[PDB]
Amino acid sequence: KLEAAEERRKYQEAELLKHLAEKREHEREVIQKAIEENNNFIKMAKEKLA
Amino acid sequence: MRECISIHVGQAGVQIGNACWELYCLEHGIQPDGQMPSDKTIGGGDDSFNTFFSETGAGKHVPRAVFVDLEPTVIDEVRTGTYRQLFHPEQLITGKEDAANNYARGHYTIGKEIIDLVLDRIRKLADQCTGLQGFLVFHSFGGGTGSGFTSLLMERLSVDYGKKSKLEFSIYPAPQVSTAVVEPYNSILTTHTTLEHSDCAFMVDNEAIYDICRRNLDIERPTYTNLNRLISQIVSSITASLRFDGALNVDLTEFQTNLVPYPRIHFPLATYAPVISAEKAYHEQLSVAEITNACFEPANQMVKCDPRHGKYMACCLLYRGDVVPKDVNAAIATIKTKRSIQFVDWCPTGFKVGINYQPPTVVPGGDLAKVQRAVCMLSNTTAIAEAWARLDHKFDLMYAKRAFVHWYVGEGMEEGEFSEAREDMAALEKDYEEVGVDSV
Amino acid sequence: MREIVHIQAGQCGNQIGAKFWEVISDEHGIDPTGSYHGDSDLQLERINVYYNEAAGNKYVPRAILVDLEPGTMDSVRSGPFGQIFRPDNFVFGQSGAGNNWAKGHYTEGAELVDSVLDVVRKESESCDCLQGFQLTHSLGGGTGSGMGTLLISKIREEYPDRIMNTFSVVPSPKVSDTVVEPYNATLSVHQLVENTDETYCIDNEALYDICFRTLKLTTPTYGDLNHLVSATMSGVTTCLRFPGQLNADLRKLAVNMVPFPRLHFFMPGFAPLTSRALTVPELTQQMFDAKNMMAACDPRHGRYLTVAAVFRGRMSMKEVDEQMLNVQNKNSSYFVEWIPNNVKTAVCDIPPGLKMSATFIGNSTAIQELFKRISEQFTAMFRRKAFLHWYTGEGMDEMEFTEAESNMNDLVSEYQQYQDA
Ligand SMILES: Nc1nc2c(ncn2[C@@H]2O[C@H](COP(=O)(O)OP(=O)(O)OP(=O)(O)O)[C@@H](O)[C@H]2O)c(=O)[nH]1
Ligand SMILES: Nc1nc2c(ncn2[C@@H]2O[C@H](COP(=O)(O)OP(=O)(O)O)[C@@H](O)[C@H]2O)c(=O)[nH]1
Ligand SMILES: [Ca+2]
Ligand SMILES: [Ca+2]
Ligand SMILES: [Mg+2]
Ligand SMILES: [Mg+2]
Repeated sequence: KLEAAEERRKYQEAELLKHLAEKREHEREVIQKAIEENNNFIKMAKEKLA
Repeated sequence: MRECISIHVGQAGVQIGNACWELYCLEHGIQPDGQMPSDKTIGGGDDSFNTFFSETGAGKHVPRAVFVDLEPTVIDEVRTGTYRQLFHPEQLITGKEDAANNYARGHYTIGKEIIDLVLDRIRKLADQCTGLQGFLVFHSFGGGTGSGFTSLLMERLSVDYGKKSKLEFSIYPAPQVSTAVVEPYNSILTTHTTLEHSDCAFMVDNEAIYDICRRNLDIERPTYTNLNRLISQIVSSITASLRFDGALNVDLTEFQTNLVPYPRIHFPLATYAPVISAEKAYHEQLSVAEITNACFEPANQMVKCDPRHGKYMACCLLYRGDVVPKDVNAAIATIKTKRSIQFVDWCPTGFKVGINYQPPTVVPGGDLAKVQRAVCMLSNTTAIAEAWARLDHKFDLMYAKRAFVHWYVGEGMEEGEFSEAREDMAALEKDYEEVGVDSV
Repeated sequence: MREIVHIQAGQCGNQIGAKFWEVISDEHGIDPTGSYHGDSDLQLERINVYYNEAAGNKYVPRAILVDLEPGTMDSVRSGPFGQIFRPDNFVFGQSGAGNNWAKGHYTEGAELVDSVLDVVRKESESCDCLQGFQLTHSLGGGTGSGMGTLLISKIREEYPDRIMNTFSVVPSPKVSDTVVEPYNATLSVHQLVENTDETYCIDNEALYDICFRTLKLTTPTYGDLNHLVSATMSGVTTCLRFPGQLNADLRKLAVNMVPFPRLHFFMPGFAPLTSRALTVPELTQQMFDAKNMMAACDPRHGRYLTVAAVFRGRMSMKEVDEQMLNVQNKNSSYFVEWIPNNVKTAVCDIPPGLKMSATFIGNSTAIQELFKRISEQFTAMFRRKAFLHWYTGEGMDEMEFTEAESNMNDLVSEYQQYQDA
């Protein structure tokens, strides 16, 4: 009954760290989107001027 | 750190730059040779005035500025004038042949020959910055260089500096001092090509400044020298937050957050007080309430339009000199109960306030009284679209007959660029109507 | 349960953080060089909760100072107690965050956050038994709001069994720097609802109204606001810092104050209000008065789930018990009947330049008024997508704003559910 309790605590913890892992994935996608839009602006200004 | 680079393009940009830099030298105690005795850190530092001035080992304070014109005669007066030692020769760039009041010559035919050199010289200033914030670009709408070379430069700066901030001071044409019939063509072409490349543009209507000089300084027939001294005071108010420290000092970037609700809606209306002769200022001290009240008089605006017939999206007050928040807050409370200040329903009504304690300076031989306190109001109002409507109408009169269009086509431009520029202005006029409609 | 690690982020966070350390250093008899020159063993008994011991019996705040611009941390370093902080615990960039949550959370803040966690880990590693973390920040700017909530998410990932406590300054149009404060605050509240155990809601609306109406300050400055904040912060941390029975560590406070995990937003109060001699009846009536609350919520518009009351000074414990029972018995309808005995009282013998003071911490369903007010200001702009380009420019989508708005409206509904029950 003590090990069963400990396993429920380990499960709730692994669930939290998975959710925090999806948050780090989203953070990585926001900054890559910011870079890709700045690069696409520079690119499209360069081509329109040429 | 937080350096700003100034770029002065064509006659109006260059002569306004001369007036601004003279005034900044007087504000910071910098002599015409570049020496600043009050600065104890020789050859560098991170004081607030270092945003606009670099320092040599010999104690010279050098404007972070490039001056560009396609003919030499205006920049040659800087090269031989009072402030000749302030600037390194490589900051002052001239061609041989101007754009002849033709956007197409400034952007393409003459402009292409000097653009790589100008970007080279700008790169040299950028490389001496530890944290470049961005660029301040001074030009006319009406000239060929002011319009066409500025458009080219703004496009090239977006490529080489990505999203670094670009702020404009743009001289809007008036018939009392205009030099070309085609100024409306040049104004619409440059507004169209620049609009995606600029973060914030302060328009200065030569007619508003001309009238303020006539009405408030009793100048019978204002010259560029008269207009430029007044313009330099307004520019100085706007940049003072970058050049001075203080507890109540609010950075221009923080005002910009409030002034630009959508990328295209980036044209603040500036209003400046007090503009008063020495003879009228004598024994007449204008209080915080008086100069604040004067910001809501249309006759003190930098652009002719009527804010009482549009809606506010933002109101910022930039005070300098002997001003404390108590007097500002009482002035604002009085104005709210008395004036036609209607905000759009999607914007909060609070006025954003900055105070810089350093009082205004005037240039010797100037027309303006030395005062203890001054204010520049920056408002985002739908009324500024009136200025576009006036220019668009003049464009339409001439373009319906293709008057003068052969001068542009001869330099390689197509009619399609004219109709595309004009359609962008129609969509801008429409954007200003839409943001003023109430939410459903 | 012993060490707390303190983090202060951005202009607001660092200004109120510095005042917190000035005030509690004076209470514990620590001078600006970190030397103990006090007169009581009560001052040192739980000093280790907030202070590390160094060479030559020096006391060093367990404090990390964070900002994306140097200006406010240069002013801290020059401020009266500036030399007491550990120099390696100053972590700052040069860019600033332009009052933009997206810059704090996703772009500029992301660049700096790893070096902040290096310092948190160094402080955490030398703790006998870390209780957890307290963060001071505003929700209206960019660094405190966006980078502060990023730090909270990363600290939780590395210390998921530790308590996270915030002092969170909520923005008001009455004391405003930018129009985008409601955006930054809504995005931040969404983070706090998930990743803190306890949040003290310090409302700039309430602090302004106290300074103006009660203290008769015609023109309140940030200094006047921060005098109220530092007195409140000293009050609500008394039980952590001095020997005592009740709420003596962060986990025990949370267990007494938080019946449902999301309803952890506390309305602090203080008496007497200050810019000579107060009775226990008067302390008790004033500490429960709407006008003494640091969140602009009418407690008569909701119900108290839980209350902690802390009395400070030499006074009758019998009279404190009688008066605290008098308030509950006379105003019984404002305390939910389904949490019996939901008001706990602590008494500490050491007063703060006062003979006696009372600090109030309430978990009231009336706090929904603060979230509704932010929600209304958010929607007024968001329905026209006004000022969004500042955020989409840093890689954010509109959908992230729709989710933050929904989660904050859900929090309001949940307070309303327990108010009607
Ligand atoms: N306020 C002000 N306006 C000026 C000044 N010089 C010219 N203008 C205005 O600027 C417009 C003419 O453009 P300029 O700057 O002279 O022309 P440019 O940029 O040198 O272009 P090109 O000479 O065609 O190569 C007109 O509207 C003039 O009234 C000046 O010193 N101050
Ligand atoms: N009470 C208080 N509020 C502040 C202080 N400084 C800024 N604020 C408020 O904090 C918000 C702005 O965030 P700030 O901390 O300056 O931005 P940051 O540096 O990007 O975190 C606004 O709501 C201001 O009203 C302060 O010292 N005290
Ligand atoms: Ca220097
Ligand atoms: Ca960087
Ligand atoms: Mg010319
Ligand atoms: Mg700030």
